[PDB]
Amino acid sequence: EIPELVPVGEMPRNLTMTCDRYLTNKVIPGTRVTIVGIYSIYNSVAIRTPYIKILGIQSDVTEEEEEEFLQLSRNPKLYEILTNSIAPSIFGNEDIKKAIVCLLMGGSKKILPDGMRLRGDINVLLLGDPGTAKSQLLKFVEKVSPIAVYTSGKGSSAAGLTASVQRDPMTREFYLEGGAMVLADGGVVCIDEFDKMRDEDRVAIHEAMEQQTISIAKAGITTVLNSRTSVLAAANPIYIDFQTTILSRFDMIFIVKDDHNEERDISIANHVINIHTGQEENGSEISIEKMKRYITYCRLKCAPRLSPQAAEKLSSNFVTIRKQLLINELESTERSSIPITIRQLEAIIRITESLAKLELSPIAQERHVDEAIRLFQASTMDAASQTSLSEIRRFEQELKRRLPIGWSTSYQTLRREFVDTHRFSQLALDKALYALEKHETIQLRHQGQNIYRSGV
Amino acid sequence: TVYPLARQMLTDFDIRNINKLSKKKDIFDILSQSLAPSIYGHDHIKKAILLMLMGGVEKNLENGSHLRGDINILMVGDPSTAKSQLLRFVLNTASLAIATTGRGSSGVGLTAAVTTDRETGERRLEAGAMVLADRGVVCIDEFDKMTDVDRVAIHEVMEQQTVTIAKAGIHTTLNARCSVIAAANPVFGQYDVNRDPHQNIALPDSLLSRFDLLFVVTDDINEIRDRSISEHVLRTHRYLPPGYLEGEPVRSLAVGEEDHVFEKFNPLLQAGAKLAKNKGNYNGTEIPKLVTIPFLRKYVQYAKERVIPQLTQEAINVIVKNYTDLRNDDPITARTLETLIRLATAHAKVRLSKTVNKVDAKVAANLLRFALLG
Amino acid sequence: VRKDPITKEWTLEGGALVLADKGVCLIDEFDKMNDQDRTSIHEAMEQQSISISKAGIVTTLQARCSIIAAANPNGGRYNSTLPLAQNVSLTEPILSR
Amino acid sequence: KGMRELNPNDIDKLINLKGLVLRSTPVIPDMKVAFFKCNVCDHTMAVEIDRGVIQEPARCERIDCNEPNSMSLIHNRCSFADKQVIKLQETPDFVPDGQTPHSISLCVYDELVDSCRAGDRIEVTGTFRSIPIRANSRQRVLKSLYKTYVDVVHVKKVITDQDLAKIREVAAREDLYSLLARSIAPSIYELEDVKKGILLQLFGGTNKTFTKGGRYRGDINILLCGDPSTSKSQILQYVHKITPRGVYTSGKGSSAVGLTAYITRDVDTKQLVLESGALV
Amino acid sequence: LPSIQLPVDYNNLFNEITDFLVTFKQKGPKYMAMLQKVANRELNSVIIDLDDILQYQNEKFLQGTQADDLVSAIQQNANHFTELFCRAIDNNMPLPTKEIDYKDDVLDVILNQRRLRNERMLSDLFPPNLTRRYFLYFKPLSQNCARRYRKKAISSKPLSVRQIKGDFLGQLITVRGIITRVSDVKPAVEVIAYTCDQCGYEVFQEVNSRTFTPLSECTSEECSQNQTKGQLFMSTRASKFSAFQECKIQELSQQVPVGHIPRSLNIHVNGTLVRSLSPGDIVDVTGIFLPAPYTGFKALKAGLLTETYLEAQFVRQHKDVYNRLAKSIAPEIYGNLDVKKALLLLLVGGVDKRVGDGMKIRGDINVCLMGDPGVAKSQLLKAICKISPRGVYTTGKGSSGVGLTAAVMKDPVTDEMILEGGALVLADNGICCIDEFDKMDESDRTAIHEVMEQQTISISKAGINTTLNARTSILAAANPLYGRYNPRLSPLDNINLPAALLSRFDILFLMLDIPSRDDDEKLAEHVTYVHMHNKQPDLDFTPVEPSKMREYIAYAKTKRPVMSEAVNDYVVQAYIRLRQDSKREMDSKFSFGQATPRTLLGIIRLSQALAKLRLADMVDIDDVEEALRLVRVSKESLYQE
DNA sequence: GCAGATATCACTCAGCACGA
DNA sequence: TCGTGCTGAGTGATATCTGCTTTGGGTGGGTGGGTGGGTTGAGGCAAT
Ligand SMILES: Nc1ncnc2c1ncn2[C@@H]1O[C@H](COP(=O)(O)OP(=O)(O)OP(=O)(O)O)[C@@H](O)[C@H]1O
Ligand SMILES: Nc1ncnc2c1ncn2[C@@H]1O[C@H](COP(=O)(O)OP(=O)(O)OP(=O)(O)O)[C@@H](O)[C@H]1O
Ligand SMILES: Nc1ncnc2c1ncn2[C@@H]1O[C@H](COP(=O)(O)OP(=O)(O)OP(=O)(O)O)[C@@H](O)[C@H]1O
Ligand SMILES: Nc1ncnc2c1ncn2[C@@H]1O[C@H](COP(=O)(O)OP(=O)(O)O)[C@@H](O)[C@H]1O
Ligand SMILES: [Mg+2]
Ligand SMILES: [Mg+2]
Ligand SMILES: [Mg+2]
Ligand SMILES: [Mg+2]
Ligand SMILES: [Zn+2]
Ligand SMILES: [Zn+2]
Repeated sequence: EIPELVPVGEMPRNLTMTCDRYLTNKVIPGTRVTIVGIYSIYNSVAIRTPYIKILGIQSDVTEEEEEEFLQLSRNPKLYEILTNSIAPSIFGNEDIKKAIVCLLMGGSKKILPDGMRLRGDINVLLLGDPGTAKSQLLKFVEKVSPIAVYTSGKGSSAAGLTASVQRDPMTREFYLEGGAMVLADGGVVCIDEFDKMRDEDRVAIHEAMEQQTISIAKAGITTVLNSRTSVLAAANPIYIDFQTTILSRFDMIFIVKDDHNEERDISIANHVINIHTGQEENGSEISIEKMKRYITYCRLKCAPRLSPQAAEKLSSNFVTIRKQLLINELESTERSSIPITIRQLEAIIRITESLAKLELSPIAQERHVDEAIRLFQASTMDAASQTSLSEIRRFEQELKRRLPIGWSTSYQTLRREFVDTHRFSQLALDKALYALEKHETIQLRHQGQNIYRSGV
Repeated sequence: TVYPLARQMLTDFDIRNINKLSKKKDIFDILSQSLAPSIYGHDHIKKAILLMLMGGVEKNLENGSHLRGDINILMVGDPSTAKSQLLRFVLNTASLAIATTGRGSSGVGLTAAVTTDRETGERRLEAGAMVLADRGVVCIDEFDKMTDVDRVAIHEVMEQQTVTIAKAGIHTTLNARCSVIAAANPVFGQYDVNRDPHQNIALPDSLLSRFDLLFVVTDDINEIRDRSISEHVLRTHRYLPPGYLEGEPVRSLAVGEEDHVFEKFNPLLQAGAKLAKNKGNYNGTEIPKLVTIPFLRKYVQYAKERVIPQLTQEAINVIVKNYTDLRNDDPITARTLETLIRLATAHAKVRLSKTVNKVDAKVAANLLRFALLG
Repeated sequence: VRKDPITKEWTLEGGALVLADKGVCLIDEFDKMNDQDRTSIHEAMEQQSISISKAGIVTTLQARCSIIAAANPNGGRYNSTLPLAQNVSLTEPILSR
Repeated sequence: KGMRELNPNDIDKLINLKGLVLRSTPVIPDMKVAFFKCNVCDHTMAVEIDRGVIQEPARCERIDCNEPNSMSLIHNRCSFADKQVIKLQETPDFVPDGQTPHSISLCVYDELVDSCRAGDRIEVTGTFRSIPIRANSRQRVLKSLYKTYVDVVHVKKVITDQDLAKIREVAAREDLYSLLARSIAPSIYELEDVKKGILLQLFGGTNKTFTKGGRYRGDINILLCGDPSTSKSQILQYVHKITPRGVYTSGKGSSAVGLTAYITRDVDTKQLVLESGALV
Repeated sequence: LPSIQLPVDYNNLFNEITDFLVTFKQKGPKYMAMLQKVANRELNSVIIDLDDILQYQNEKFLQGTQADDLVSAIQQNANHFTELFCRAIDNNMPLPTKEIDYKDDVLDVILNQRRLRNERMLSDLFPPNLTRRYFLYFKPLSQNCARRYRKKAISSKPLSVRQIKGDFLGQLITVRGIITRVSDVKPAVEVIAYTCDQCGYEVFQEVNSRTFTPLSECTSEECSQNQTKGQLFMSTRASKFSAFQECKIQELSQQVPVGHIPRSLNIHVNGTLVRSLSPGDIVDVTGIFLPAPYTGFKALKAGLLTETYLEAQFVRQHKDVYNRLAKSIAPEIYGNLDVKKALLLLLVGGVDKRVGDGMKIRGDINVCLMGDPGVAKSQLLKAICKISPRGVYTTGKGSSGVGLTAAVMKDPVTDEMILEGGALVLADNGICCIDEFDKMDESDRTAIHEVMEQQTISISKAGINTTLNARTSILAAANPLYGRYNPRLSPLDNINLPAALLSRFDILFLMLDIPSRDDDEKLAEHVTYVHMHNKQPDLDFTPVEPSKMREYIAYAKTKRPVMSEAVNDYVVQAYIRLRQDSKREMDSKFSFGQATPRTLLGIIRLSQALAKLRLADMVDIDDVEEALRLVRVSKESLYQE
């Protein structure tokens, strides 16, 4: 039954239905339908099980719409209107808006005859402090996309995402049931609260996005499923479990920080008050229905590819980025963390194709190149950038010297000795402790509240 | 009927071809750089990987003692140094391989472990990755993500070369003779030169000691190298599925059943292989005599199944002298002696000779010296 | 989840939050709850809906209720000098909500 | 004979077994003499049972009344006997190569019922019987494989005035304290005070039943703490042998629950039961 | 039932079989003598060797009187020739020569009374299998015999459970595999005997299937002429039974194709072959591959699929002394002569365990090998631990999940707390073999004291309050986690083992690896000569053979020496000197080897070990002085350096 | 095809009255 | 005083008939097979 008609405090009721011949394979789960049929009863004290015999299906789901869409694509500010339609109710965060648009459109698929087919989908990471409308952005992304799944990381588990091997009760045979990603194949999965999700589920997601084919083929069966999907991740601030490796897997990293400008604060206050007290749609925005059909059309029809001049320009851009770090490393002994990685290079590509597909442009021109360069620079380089190892060396030496073999001291006591004394920051405490524990020289006890040495 | 959708039977002239290549007194470089020709640099790693692939003679003493004769290699380095690419290439060129990553190896476990049904409780010994690579190779990935259970299992597996299960009323012994190649990123995300490799990795000396050779590789930034890598990676993206309007929505006949040996130069694929013969000189235009992978597999097959080199006095004087020089002069352990003999026999197998000669011992000693001191 | 004695098909019960839709959900000794239970209420606090996946009965339930919680500060007393962050063990998100 | 040496040749012959009791079923009533009452004339007769079969009558035995098939069994007036089924596990020594020890079922009737408890070593003499197993409940069909069991006829669980006259003689000995302290632990040398303290624990204090309050128990607790190599564990084992009941619990090999009691469930009865810990 | 004309004649084959049992001669005829032995109740199993049949056939053909190929007939259909051979034996059975008892013969009184009654009734029987008291088995055709006479052997050719297909049903074949399950001997009824309460006549019913229907009404001619409705009642005292066992055989690891799982084949054993198969054993079993037709309603609903099994017929089983037996602990290892002597003493397990009025003294010589990585410890450990008939090599963590001593785990299926023993118990009556002794957890760190002191593990956890019996001597080793040892620092400053644990060890060795040109030169040369020729470089002594050394160790462990007052005086004086010496060494904090009565008992144990190696019974001053040197050289060289 | 519970029909026996 | 032919009555054997599953659960198994079906949740205890 429809969610609206469910009385408060009650539960949705289900009804079995049957269709034959040319009425089969006409609907899929999650589609609103209108049914005309016979309400009959079949024997399974003197009760009978009701069911419906379908006679007609009319689900809410030509050339005229093609002409309308083509005329829309001819608008000279299509990119701006599309970026405006993304979360009309949330102020600021324009870069995140553009990144979400790119994610919605996605990147063109790549396949090679040898067997190494490159990824085309796009994933984004939103990592900012509370009260930033990340969840609202994720909700809007879920609603707008034709196929989308909104999942809370902590609410679900490894079974919820990727896939889990279960057993069929009726037949008692081990089978495979897909997770959120499987149900999101060909669409977008909006994962919220990336932090609270368990580490095992995080590595499962790592594999799923790495190969887009959840490989659970064992335990009585050897079946595999495809998980071609785009992941939008919103994570609470780190203040390592959130190691920079998983961040490197993400194409784009965003650190949202509202600046304390009186003008900005008054502007946001006015926007929210206008929301509470409250629609151009005349050349500056488009409703969810039109945008959804637009996304379907552009994803199914156009798969543009970059241009030779654009390719050379992007190669020169990466060269200039490496030279930019070369300029940055004015330090003589200190070493720069990373200018860029090759995975980040691949990330820079496949967003230009997203812009090309947005405008139905068969070949991406230099405009897309510069737009992508600016978008990446405004998100990842600064966030990555947003001595210490030598300090960790001294901290480790002091910890080893302080504790003999077999002697245990409280972790809080060590924090008081060093962190409170300010000789070493807290971020240098957990890192050194993890490095020491991973080598078995130290042991964590009482949920890490007591430190016990376990050898040289 | 059912229509389906290892080893290549050597012919009479294939043996002649392999002998012809063996006689050429440069074949070691050719074989080493034929594998993974795309990768720039890391030539010593390719040499060591081929040596591992061909292994060394295994000795079975009358006392039942079993002297290990299979080399092991561990890679540790900063991100983006083609570690996964090297693993893929050894997987493709190796007769047997299982890329069971060390991080929660869902599917096939790293080591054997009995299992029971939820309701019926049907006990059964499920073989892991190590057991499923007898007389072969296992290419572990992300060795730094292993859990204590896997570490304890692997220590015993490598030390003893066999697994004895004594759980759930099941008592059995399963051979695990194989070779292990693994990659492990540092603990802080970047390799620190000031620290020892045993510090940049966080495994106990017990695990690291089993690996015969340890290689430390760092990502260095050179302008010309950056341009080369960038262009090589870019080429593929513009490369297309030829068949339909270039860059658009992308989509056996029977069951019963000399460019063949050498490889024509390809700038797209080989690339750095030319730099290899140029000895790090980009300007050098020395087209190398690379060999196709299909024939290289035949070469390794023939060498591994027909040659049993025996140590010789001439190589043995230099083995003893080099080991003594290493130990007493610029912690080196007596087990490094085993490495010298193992690699000497492995290299002698490349030269298609039944006796280990001074050249094999000297080259193995040089490779070990590089693997120890930069 | 229960099993229907008539149809023998698994049904799904209502929870504490569900039973109090369009009402109030009072929680006492809030700080004493475990982390998992305290996460179970994060969804109802802001999302106003609870998602369930058991026995192949995947569905979403409506939970639009106000929550009044009572707790005592960590350590047994409120040190007026220190801020509210250290006084109570609840995480910053829930405190903001 | 051993539990692993009983062959078909030894069926229906008197054998001797020894093993460890594993589990015994509750008392089972076994019919001996049946009781029949005529529904018409209310005439009562008792008939015997042979080989587990009731020699039922076709018609009333009276002459005046001969109505056929009018006899009914009065369940609560038939004579009954006692039956119990025990499971015996062979001694661990007999196990050849460390496998799961075999088990043999036993049947005991009348006096021998409730004679052996669970977890006891017994020697049983009985007849090694064999009996068919029905393939299904609703047919006379039988399986070809016969069930083997033992019909027990004897069970052996493995003060006189003269002794009292003898015991009273020792008490008169002036050096009784030294004699007992020296005999409790013959091997231990020059620990007379420790031995004396240990001995007084075996005897124990005096028991007092006390209303208007609580019972007072005369139980003595002794701690033996000292240098390692001294005979501490040896005395522990020596006393452990003498006492009729006791558990040799160690350090780090016992748990808080393990010492007192463990809450569990009985699979056979499907009820919540509790086990006895080391202290209990 | 349409009929076919098969090219096999059973009358001729039966005649040939009858001639075979009375003419063959590998002393009179072999099988005639075998039957004569059976008639005297001395043998209860006649084994027909198909090699003999082949020899007889070839002998007949050579003479020109060619006959049918009996060997091929037997293998193609074996279930039928058992009956033929049994019938031939019954027909040609000889009269007994040795006076038989005939006293307690139930099926002799029954038959005599049955003959008397039948004769009296007729004047005015029993099935043949009932009287049989022998079992007939077939021995496969050995490959040597087949190649000798130019024939191919199908029965003896070993197969695997994978290759046993439906085409082989009803033939005599051999299967190679490992037994993985055995069942208790149970009596399978062959001929049931009933008694009529009216006639006094006995009725015998043959059962040749997995199920049977008991008889109810008497079928005797007495119950027929009188038409009495007598009731038949089963009598197990007169029936016939045969021992029955059901086992499982599984494929070896060398027969499973890649990507496939091992298969199992059921085996049925009847007659005297019972108890010849035990779990965990590699065998070559020859039997008849037969199906097991279903009965009753199950037949209709089961379908045409047939459950098969193997009827076992034959089973084949796949099977200065001190210095010399010391340098042979691991000939490959070069140095560490005194250490090898200590390991030999451990192997002998020298003790004469003494139990008086209850006191028990441990009889196990525990030893530890500390040092730095590189010295040959693990190789020594595995060699010494393979030498013994029983051994268990494990890390300090333990045998998989369960750690060393023992642990109680919740049952995955029954949800019942079950105690599973660890590494120590698996080494009962043997030497446990521990490497990485440092990595023990707290539980084992504390519970290893129990085993070392008293040979038993005691657990009083939730549901289990029993004690595990573990009479195992312990050999342990450990190494620094990161680098080399630092002799200047205390031994406890480099490893996690507590001070108390190291005290209990009888002999403690600190092995050091000090770089040096001369030493490393010889070490490399020795390892090199071994790698070249697989034997020792030095020819001054010949390494003792492995099996002979194991025999010597067993013989030595059999002996039990004793002490005397003369040597007792020496031992007590030495113990006095050792105690006095420690009065001054107590200043060092690492002096956990401080002399205690345990040291006296260890000296006695080592002396008895040396006496055992000499195979003598009386321990002499020489053994005690040698043992005192091994306790001295093990602390002095490993405490002062 | 097989065992068990159930109801159908046919055959033979002890009483009865008359006639010998 | 008595002998025998006719009758009603009641078992014995035999004719048709239904049924041949049945059942939730791991001391019923997986060579009996999934078209015969089995879809928890709190509380206690060892490991640490
Ligand atoms: N520019 C903005 N316009 C409107 N709402 C905004 C804006 N920035 C933040 N918000 C706030 O975002 C809220 C919804 O998003 P929410 O704060 O839950 O995201 P979040 O920061 O991811 O949450 P949390 O970090 O607590 O899990 C709204 O109540 C809202 O007013
Ligand atoms: N020598 C090289 N020549 C060419 N390309 C190289 C070379 N070294 C690294 N690369 C590039 O590095 C890219 C990243 O490779 P890969 O993802 O396997 O890195 P990795 O270091 O093994 O990763 P991780 O840090 O995630 O463990 C590859 O696309 C390859 O093109
Ligand atoms: N005296 C020796 N003779 C022969 N080989 C030796 C000798 N000393 C050392 N070696 C060699 O030293 C190598 C050391 O490896 P090994 O397996 O013995 O490790 P280990 O350091 O003893 O072990 P662990 O520290 O894990 O207990 C072995 O190959 C052994 O052959
Ligand atoms: N006074 C003594 N009498 C008899 N035996 C002794 C004496 N002192 C020491 N011992 C011997 O020394 C050993 C001490 O071991 P043990 O009793 O286990 O010490 P603990 O239990 O205190 O660790 C015993 O085996 C015992 O034979
Ligand atoms: Mg949120
Ligand atoms: Mg990588
Ligand atoms: Mg003690
Ligand atoms: Mg070791
Ligand atoms: Zn009556
Ligand atoms: Zn009869």
